[PDB]
Amino acid sequence: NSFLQDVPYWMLQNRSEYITQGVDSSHIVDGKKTEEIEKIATKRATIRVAQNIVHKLKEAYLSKTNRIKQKITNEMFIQMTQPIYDSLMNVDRLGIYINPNNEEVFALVRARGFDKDALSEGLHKMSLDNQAVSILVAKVEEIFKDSV
Amino acid sequence: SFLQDVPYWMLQNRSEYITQGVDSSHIVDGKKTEEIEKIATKRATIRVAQNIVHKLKEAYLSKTNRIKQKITNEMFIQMTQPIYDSLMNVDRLGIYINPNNEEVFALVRARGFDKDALSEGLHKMSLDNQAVSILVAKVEEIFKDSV
Repeated sequence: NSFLQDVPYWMLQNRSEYITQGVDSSHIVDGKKTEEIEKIATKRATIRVAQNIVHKLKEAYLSKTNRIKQKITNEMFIQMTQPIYDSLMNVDRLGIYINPNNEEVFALVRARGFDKDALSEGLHKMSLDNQAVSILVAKVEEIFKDSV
Repeated sequence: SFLQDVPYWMLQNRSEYITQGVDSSHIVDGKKTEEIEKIATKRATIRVAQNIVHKLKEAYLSKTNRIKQKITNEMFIQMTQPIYDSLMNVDRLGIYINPNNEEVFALVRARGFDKDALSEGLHKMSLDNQAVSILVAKVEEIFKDSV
C-alpha cells in the first residue's frame, strides 16, 4: 500500500483560505500538450482566488457586523467574481502538480495585488450603491494588505 | 491549513491496481453534488478501462510480447471503448471533495468483465484472431491477479 511520492505540501493544504491564493486543476485535454493544460489550470486557479475573495466578502456581508444595507443577492455575489477577477494583477504561479491517478494538472497561484479603479468601476456597473462599493473596495483592499 | 479528512486512497496511486481507478469532476452550476459524484464515478470507471489499456500496451511493447500484428497508438486508444463496455460489477469505493476548488474525486473498482463482450469488441476493432485471444487472455490475468 505505497503512497504517492513527490506531492507538494501546498497540495496537502487548503490554500484557498489565504484568499489571495487559489488552487485549481484541469484534466489533460487530449489534443493539448501538458504545457497548455497548465495554462488552463493557472487561469482557473486565479479565477479561484477571485471566488475566494468574493466568498470572503459574502461572509462579511452575511456577518453581523455588516454595514451594507443594500440587498446583495446570491447571484449578485457570483457576479462580483468577474469585476474582481478583472482587477487582479501581479499573479504568480507558485507551483504545478500532476496527479498520477488521472493525469490532472493542479496549479497554485497568488495574486499580489489588484487595481482599485478597476474593481470600483466594475462593482459600479454591477448595480451596487455608492456605499456598498466603497465598503466592498475597502474590504478587498484590506484582504490584500493583510495578506503579507 | 492542512486538509483534514483526506481519505487514505487519495494519497495513493490507485491506478496501480489496474482494476481500480480514480478520477474527478469539477463542480458545476445546475448540477448538485450528487450528480457531479455520478460524473466523477463514470470518469473513474473509464480510468479503469484506460489503466487496462495502458497495461496491455505495456506488454505489447515489452520483450515478451507475442502479438506479431502491429497495433498503433490510435488503436490502443480506441481499445479503451470495448474494454470499458465489457466492465461489470464496478463498485464505488469512495468519494472525496477537495475544499480548495470543490472538485469531486471518486474511487472505483471493477470486479469483473465479460469475456464475450471484450472479445467481440476487440474483433470489431480489426485485430487478428491471435491478437484478440492474447489480449483477452491478458485481461483475464489482470482480473484474477486483482483478487
